[PDB]
Amino acid sequence: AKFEDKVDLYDDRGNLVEEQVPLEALSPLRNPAIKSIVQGIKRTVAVNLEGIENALKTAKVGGPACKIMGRELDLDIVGNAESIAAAAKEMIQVTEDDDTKVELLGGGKRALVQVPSARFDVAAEYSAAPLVTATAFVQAIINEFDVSMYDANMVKAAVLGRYPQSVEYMGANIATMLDIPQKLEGPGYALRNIMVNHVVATTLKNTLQAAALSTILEQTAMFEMGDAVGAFERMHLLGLAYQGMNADNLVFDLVKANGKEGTVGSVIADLVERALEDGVIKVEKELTDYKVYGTDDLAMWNAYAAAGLMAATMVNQGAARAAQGVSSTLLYYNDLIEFETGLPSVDFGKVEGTAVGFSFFSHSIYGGGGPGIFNGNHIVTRHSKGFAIPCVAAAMALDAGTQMFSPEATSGLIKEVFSQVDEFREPLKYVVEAAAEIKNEI
Amino acid sequence: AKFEDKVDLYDDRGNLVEEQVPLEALSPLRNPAIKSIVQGIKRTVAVNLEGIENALKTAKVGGPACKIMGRELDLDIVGNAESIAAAAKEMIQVTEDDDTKVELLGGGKRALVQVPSARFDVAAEYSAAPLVTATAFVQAIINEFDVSMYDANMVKAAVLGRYPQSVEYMGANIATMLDIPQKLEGPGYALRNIMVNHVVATTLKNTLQAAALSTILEQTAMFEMGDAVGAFERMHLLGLAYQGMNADNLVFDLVKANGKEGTVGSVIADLVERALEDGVIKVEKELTDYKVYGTDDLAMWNAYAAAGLMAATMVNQGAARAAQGVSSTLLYYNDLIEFETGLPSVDFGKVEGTAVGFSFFSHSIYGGGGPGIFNGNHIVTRHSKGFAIPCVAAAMALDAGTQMFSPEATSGLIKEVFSQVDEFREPLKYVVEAAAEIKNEI
Amino acid sequence: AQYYPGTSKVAQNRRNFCNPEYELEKLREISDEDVVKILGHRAPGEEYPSVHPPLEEMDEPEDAIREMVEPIDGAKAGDRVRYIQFTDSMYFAPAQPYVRSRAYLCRYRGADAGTLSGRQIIETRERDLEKVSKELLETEFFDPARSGVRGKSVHGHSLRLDEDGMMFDMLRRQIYNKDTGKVEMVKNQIGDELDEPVDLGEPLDEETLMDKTTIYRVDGEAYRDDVEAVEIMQRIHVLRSQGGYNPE
Amino acid sequence: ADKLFINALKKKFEESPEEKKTTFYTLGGWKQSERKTEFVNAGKEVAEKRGIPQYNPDIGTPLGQRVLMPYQVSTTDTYVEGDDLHFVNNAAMQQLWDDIRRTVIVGLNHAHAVIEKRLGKEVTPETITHYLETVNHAMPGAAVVQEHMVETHPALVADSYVKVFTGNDEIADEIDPAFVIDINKQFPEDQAETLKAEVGDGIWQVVRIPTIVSRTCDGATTSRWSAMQIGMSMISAYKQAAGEAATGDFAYAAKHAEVIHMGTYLPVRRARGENEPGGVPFGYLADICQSSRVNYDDPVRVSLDVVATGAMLYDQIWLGSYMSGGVGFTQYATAAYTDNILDDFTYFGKEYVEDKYGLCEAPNTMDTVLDIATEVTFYGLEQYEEYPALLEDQFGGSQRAAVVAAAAGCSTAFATGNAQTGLSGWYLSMYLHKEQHSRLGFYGYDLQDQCGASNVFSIRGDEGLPLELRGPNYPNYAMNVGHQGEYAGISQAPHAARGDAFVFNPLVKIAFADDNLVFDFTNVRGEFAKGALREFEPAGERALITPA
Ligand SMILES: C[C@@H](OP(=O)(O)O)[C@H](NC(=O)CCCCCCS)C(=O)O
Ligand SMILES: C[C@@H](OP(=O)(O)O)[C@H](NC(=O)CCCCCCS)C(=O)O
Ligand SMILES: O=S(=O)(O)CCS
Ligand SMILES: [Ca+2]
Ligand SMILES: [Ca+2]
Ligand SMILES: [Ca+2]
Ligand SMILES: [Ca+2]
Ligand SMILES: [Ca+2]
Ligand SMILES: [Ca+2]
Ligand SMILES: [K+]
Ligand SMILES: [K+]
Ligand SMILES: [K+]
Repeated sequence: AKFEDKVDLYDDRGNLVEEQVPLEALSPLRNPAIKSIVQGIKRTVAVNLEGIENALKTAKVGGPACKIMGRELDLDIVGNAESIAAAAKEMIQVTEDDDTKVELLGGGKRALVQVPSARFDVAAEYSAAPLVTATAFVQAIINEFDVSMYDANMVKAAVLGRYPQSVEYMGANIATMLDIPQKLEGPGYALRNIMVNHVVATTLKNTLQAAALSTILEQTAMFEMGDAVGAFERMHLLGLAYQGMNADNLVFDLVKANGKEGTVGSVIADLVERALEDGVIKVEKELTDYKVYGTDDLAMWNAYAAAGLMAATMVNQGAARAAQGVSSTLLYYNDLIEFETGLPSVDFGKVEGTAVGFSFFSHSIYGGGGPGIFNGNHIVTRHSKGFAIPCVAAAMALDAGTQMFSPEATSGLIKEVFSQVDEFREPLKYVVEAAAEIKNEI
Repeated sequence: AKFEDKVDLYDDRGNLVEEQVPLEALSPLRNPAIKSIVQGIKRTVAVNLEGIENALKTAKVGGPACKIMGRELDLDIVGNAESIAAAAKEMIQVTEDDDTKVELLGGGKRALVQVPSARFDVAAEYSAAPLVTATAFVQAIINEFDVSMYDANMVKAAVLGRYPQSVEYMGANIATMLDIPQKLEGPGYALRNIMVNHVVATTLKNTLQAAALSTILEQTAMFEMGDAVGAFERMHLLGLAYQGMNADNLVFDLVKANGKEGTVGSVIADLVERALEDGVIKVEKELTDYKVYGTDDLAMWNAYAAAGLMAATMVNQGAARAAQGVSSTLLYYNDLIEFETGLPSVDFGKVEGTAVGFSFFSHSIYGGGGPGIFNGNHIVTRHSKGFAIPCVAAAMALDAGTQMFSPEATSGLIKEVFSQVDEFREPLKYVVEAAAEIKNEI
Repeated sequence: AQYYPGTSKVAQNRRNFCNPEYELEKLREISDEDVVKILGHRAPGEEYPSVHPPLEEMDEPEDAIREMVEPIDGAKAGDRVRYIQFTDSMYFAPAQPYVRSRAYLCRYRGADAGTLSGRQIIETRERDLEKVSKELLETEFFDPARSGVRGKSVHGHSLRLDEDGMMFDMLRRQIYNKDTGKVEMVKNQIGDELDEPVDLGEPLDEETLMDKTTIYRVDGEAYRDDVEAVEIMQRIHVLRSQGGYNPE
Repeated sequence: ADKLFINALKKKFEESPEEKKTTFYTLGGWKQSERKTEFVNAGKEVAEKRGIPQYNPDIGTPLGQRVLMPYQVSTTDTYVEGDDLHFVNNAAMQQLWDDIRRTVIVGLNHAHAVIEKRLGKEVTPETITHYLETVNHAMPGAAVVQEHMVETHPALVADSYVKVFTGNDEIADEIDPAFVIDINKQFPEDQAETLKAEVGDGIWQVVRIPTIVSRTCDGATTSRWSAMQIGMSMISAYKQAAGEAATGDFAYAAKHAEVIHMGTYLPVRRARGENEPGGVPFGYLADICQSSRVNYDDPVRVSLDVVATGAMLYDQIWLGSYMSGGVGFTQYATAAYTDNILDDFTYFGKEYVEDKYGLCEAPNTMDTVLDIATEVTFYGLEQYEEYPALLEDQFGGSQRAAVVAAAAGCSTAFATGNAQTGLSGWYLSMYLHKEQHSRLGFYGYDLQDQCGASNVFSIRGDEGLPLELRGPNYPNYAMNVGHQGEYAGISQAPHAARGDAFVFNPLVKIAFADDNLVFDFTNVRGEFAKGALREFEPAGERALITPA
């Protein structure tokens, strides 16, 4: 082991699963469930067969409010979905009985696709998933109905949209959690450009699972970005463990103690007390009627503070059953805890900064929107290196219906397909079990 | 096997190495040497330690003609390269004795880096290679010399340039064959955005190896793009085999027969005769003193035609020992062969079209440049789906020094590092041996 | 090789220009020195400039393709790559732009040919260019009224003729003399004055132009009437269309 | 009757158009030209004032060894030297582009749902009218909530405003008509009913930001500027907190969820934001052009007005400046909208189609393509052969290739009622032309035409697209003159023949049916003539804030 830290791991009911698991057993670089989740998300595609069919019969292709009169094609795609799916699968697979999946959902209206891993072994990135899926379904549809050469280009437009005139697949009737590589704010950002509402929908609004999936994606991106290399690696691992994996049951217990009557401030008080009890911080000196706390372990203080931040979001936005205040929680949890202690806030001010901008851009004319449309690649919310967006996911999971741009509005296709995958839907269970499994080889 | 085709494989001296190998044993999806080459190119980084040192001592950081007076730092990086490289390796690796490499070149002036494969298993794309390498070297340099907190940001600028104010690593002193994901013309294009001069430099101007590496990269991209899925797969595999792997010794034998006195036209005549001898084409009907040829196998005719195209480039640009005419060969080989036969040219007109634009944009005021600065991602030369750029690589390999923007000018850092890797430098024998290894699994 | 479909004289002339076995008719004599003057790349008696060392001195890597492909003599010597460029009148010049590029890459080694509507160019090693250029200037590739050697300011292929039957030239490089019936080249191809003009001889008469031309026109032989040539073009269109859709 | 270009040829030259010989070299060089003479004198004045040499006729080669021609703007009786059709010299052309660039379409459907479902307030035609009065104060750059705001000068931004439209006739009539694009008044009956059925009960804003801002800034400014002032006007008109959580829903709706940009952003090598010409698909360009709603009994006129719109925007401004610059590409474009040449060829093709098949009644097949595109190509090329003056007029092979293939493609699409077979006809035309004259265009002209046949019906990722969805960023099309505007024409052609109210986006079609625009999109060629004559008054000038 590179790091001596060990954590106790729990289930999503707060029961002990495994004790004294080495920190690195939770690393994206070591944990086989995190690998499975990331590879799964890279290769999974949602296909809207009903959408393709409707686009063709109306000639409404190529983006919002677009239509080409005279190009209508009336094809019974949903009625022949089994045959179309099987033909597509033959083209998508590399070999028979490899890890390709093409599975119908919604009475043939939707398909879940997992493009085989072998295609990504010899790919630079992840776009093979939508591109291989798209052409396999275009070809399968053409062959199913003997669509003429003259009309086949409409099938292509119905599946993939205005691409390549548009850079994006504008008006496409397929969807992925990931977005195109050109939209990255920086190299290494792809696992950050996943809408909060997609994560929340996929995890069926289970608060801890949403927080876990978001933390997994965010902190795994921090490795791809190089941010979790060398001096910073332990900070990121501890953040993942304590903020997103409920290490030592700290998030869960803070919520338990503050859920009935608590506030952001009462969560802070309990977290500072716990950090002192555990030896993470100590009184460095006294000013007049004011204790100045210090630490010799900034990464662990940061992780404790991050756990409290998640619990504060769960308590504050959970009490409102309204997500909007998460921007406020992310700001004032951090502002309050600095002046409570004399120690730096989560991510050394970057969560607070992210929260200032996020507050502005979710309560102003200038851009942004509701909490659910943000993501780690969004210019407003990219600044903290993994410690802010998972709280937004938790808050949206707790929202009882105050949002216009809800996961039901933005993420229905993704929900239907991606929530089928056990490891996507309940990642906390799989990552904890995998950590336990490899605990003795770290 | 999905396809019944078999090919004979040769070495770059025209000697038979393997007989009747199934076509799919050469597929990027199946062939383990292609996988190794692609993964290798994804994870390899060239680090210019001398360049970092000089940038620091002059404070010339952040791009062409830039300098910050007063920021100079005089650090003996090259003199301490062994220690710095070992420290960087400790941060780049995931575990001791994994497949990480950090190897010094040029007396410590350069380093070859291969970032471990495990980092890419849990990454969406390939940018971990430069980003992990960069921060490991920044941290190693700071630690070697105890660079102060106040000055360390200059080390960062010297290594990675103006990023993130610039989208690219503008002024960086590291280099990769791949370019950033934002610069892709389309999703799936990353293996196409590799400069021809980089391929030529890496293969030490060995014509057949340059053609092979270029064809491997191009046709592998065609799989990532979805172009080689379903109806089109066999066409792309046969192109890879006959145009870039000298299948059946056809390229080699056409060059042998036409090298002493031949022209583009004489290569055409020999290729058409060979296609007729082998039963790929036949006379469909007769006009007045003119035979109209047909084929029942467009993909194989295309592949034969593509082999002749490569041979024609080698004969024409080889005779001139000057690359510029490759744009003309790519155009008129295809133009001539259509009116010679009544059959469609290579890639059904798309090589000829690419050649028209490429000719224009290598002989005009409007853009482009010499043949060596093009690539499959360039707007001028993206249109043919793998059948044009490998000829450009062959032509630049044959150039005796007519170009200002030569590989010596554009690709020296890449040459020094990437030509060290046997499989990059001499890919053909590795791909042929790997085909032999898996022939009975197809 | 059969080169080109069709049963018109135009089609046969296109085949003849392409066919290296067809010996081009020599129409005029132009000395080696006057070819060099027309080209305008070096002075007579000036040793060939060099863009790189002779191949023997720049140490190429071991390579079977290099061993099998004989360099042209100007490549062996490290000559500059230089050009000659022609404009051909649509009023029945014997050669025309795609005819030239197609023919050049059948007949000549080591050639960079480019086709445009108003100009057609070949670039190759300088001493080889000189030999090619002698043929391009002395034979039926060239007529001194309906073709022009022009490295810039190429306007004229589509213009009406002047009263002498001469194509327009913004820079008037080729001058018809009514008193001799011959054309004199008074400038090199880039437009600089020659101290001693070059006799290009008599223009071809109108019937001979029509006999030799490779352009189809309604007032000559029309493309639409060469139905076998049209058939092959339409065939290519259809087969390209099919292949792009599905090549299986 | 005479061919339609004969008058222009007679005006341009001394000789009759069939004559094969003329006179050169004795015309006075540049001194033959009023416009070149103006330029020579202006260059001297410029150099004297600034102390640096500038325009000088003695540099390089000497213009005017041949006749420097006037051009007839097609469908007009206006003859001008080509310099007057350069976009730099033609304020009408500049304003055409500014009027597109500064326009965005923004829904009110999500916005009204936020008001009703989240804020719990009613939306009525009266609240909409109050909102529109508010946003027509705010949009040009004036305040509605804060104290001590400083504002744009109203006279500098007089061209900026907001209108709405809806398919619901009763709602439309209950909103103050100053703010409404009246679909029933602007479109003939059949087209109006088509367009209203597409929009239905939806309500859409057409927002035009100030030309002076668009010129100072870029196209990607437009939807942002729009959204800020929509946002302020929603706050003022519906009386919510001036910045609460719901404010963000209006921002996201106006900036993303119900915005229609004129153009989508471009990839890095040709990096640009939204509402730049390269992002405008051919079907949108055809729908921006308003010929369809006034010339609906003449599909040739409609199609060729679209060609004029696109040849100018795409070749002169986009390829000739954004993507290159300098002297640029005036005459590559003017070939498609002068001397009634493309008109002659296309009316010929339309009559051939009507005689042989009937409009929109031909099989949608390659056989139809081979028939029509071949016949029309041979007609057009014959005209250059029969009339040496015509060939000297359209002196560049690229010009001729574009014009002949445009007629061939449009004619094929008139017959099939399908733009894709029209496109196949365009490429076949190129191939035939190349073989007929042993030349086609400039060095790089036929990159897309050689790739063309195979990519017409392709379905692969970056190859397959209906023509209406293609545009200047379709990979094969991204570089070269003499295609893009003509493709917009081919996109229009089958829809004009069918009588369709729009080609690709009915909201875009309605959005330019507005007499408060500066440029008259119903008569694009008439406007180009007006600008050539220096009679067009653009928006965006700074005279009010500069010395007199
Ligand atoms: C956040 C982002 O907006 P979106 O969330 O993408 O709509 C972004 N705007 C801005 O950053 C607005 C900056 C100027 C106005 C606020 C100044 S404090 C933009 O339009 O690209
Ligand atoms: C090719 C490319 O140039 P580069 O090779 O990237 O310099 C591109 N120009 C163009 O496509 C020029 C198009 C306009 C001029 C030629 C019209 S035929 C551009 O600037 O992005
Ligand atoms: O001569 S080129 O074809 O390169 C440019 C035409 S503007
Ligand atoms: Ca307490
Ligand atoms: Ca063996
Ligand atoms: Ca007259
Ligand atoms: Ca001049
Ligand atoms: Ca009314
Ligand atoms: Ca009515
Ligand atoms: K512990
Ligand atoms: K020499
Ligand atoms: K009504």
